[PDB]
Amino acid sequence: FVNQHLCGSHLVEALYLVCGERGFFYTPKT
Amino acid sequence: FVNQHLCGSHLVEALYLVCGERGFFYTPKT
Amino acid sequence: FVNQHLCGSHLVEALYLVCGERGFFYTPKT
Amino acid sequence: FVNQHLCGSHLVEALYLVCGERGFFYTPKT
Amino acid sequence: FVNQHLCGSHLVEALYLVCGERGFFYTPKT
Amino acid sequence: FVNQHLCGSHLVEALYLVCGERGFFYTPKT
Amino acid sequence: GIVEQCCTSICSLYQLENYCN
Amino acid sequence: GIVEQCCTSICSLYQLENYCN
Amino acid sequence: GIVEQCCTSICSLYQLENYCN
Amino acid sequence: GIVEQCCTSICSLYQLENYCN
Amino acid sequence: GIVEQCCTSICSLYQLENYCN
Amino acid sequence: GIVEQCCTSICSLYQLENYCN
Ligand SMILES: [Cl-]
Ligand SMILES: [Cl-]
Ligand SMILES: [Zn+2]
Ligand SMILES: [Zn+2]
Repeated sequence: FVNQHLCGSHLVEALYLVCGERGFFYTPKT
Repeated sequence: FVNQHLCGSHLVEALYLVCGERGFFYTPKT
Repeated sequence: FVNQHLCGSHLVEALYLVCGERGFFYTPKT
Repeated sequence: FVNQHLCGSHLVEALYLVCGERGFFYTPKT
Repeated sequence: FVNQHLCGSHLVEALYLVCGERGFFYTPKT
Repeated sequence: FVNQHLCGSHLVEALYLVCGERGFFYTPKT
Repeated sequence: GIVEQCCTSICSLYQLENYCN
Repeated sequence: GIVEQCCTSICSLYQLENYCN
Repeated sequence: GIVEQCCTSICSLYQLENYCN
Repeated sequence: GIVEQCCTSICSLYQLENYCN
Repeated sequence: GIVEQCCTSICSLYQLENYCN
Repeated sequence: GIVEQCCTSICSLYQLENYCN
């Protein structure tokens, strides 16, 4: 595939795409 | 605020808005 | 909740979330 | 342009594109 | 209508809106 | 990666993520 | 109204443009 | 759970806020 | 207006309700 | 085609990758 | 191309139709 | 974290899977 800059809501839309039913955590403080 | 009807990626967008820098966890059934 | 920068289409998606059936106005000239 | 089938937040995205700096009003029934 | 800056995923959402069933190509290298 | 259920503009968002700078073509039936 | 029309049936960009300020 | 509730029925922002870290 | 309050600056979800009908 | 498959059934990222330039 | 016309610069909805099939 | 890897820097879809549950 590719590497791009994924920021903000775009980052969590990509995590949704990639993870799906597994679920995911978005933790920007780290 | 009003009640929401959110499916798919729209839930993840809403969580992103609600949580901000706190981030969140997305955990579907199964 | 939190405070973030909401711009462009992201701003009107947040107004949609927050206002829902009430409806809203987006008027950037002011 | 082609005709559109738009629900939820997708309508608000389309209005945003169509109206630009003019902005718009979003007014659902009820 | 208007002219705005349309970039990234926002650009392809606008092409989707505008083209619809015709389909479209997104070719950033040119 | 997980399998996807994507309609409308959500397909175009997924293609955008998958293809990056390569871009893509969107070609619906009919 | 437009909100319902675009979702239960179809609508055009020209009809949407009516809701601009 | 929340994911299913917001989609099959409705949910509030206050319920969503429970899933923040 | 909304742009200055929410994009240029920073706003809460409650301030966003100022632009509801 | 892919547009219809991903919406009426399911599709993979690997199938989508076929539509890149 | 599209990026230069629409992102770097500024384009109308009609110019965007230049990239339809 | 994710922001530094994917927004500030640049990440692949595989690196994004590092944040799946
Ligand atoms: Cl952006
Ligand atoms: Cl949808
Ligand atoms: Zn949708
Ligand atoms: Zn954006």
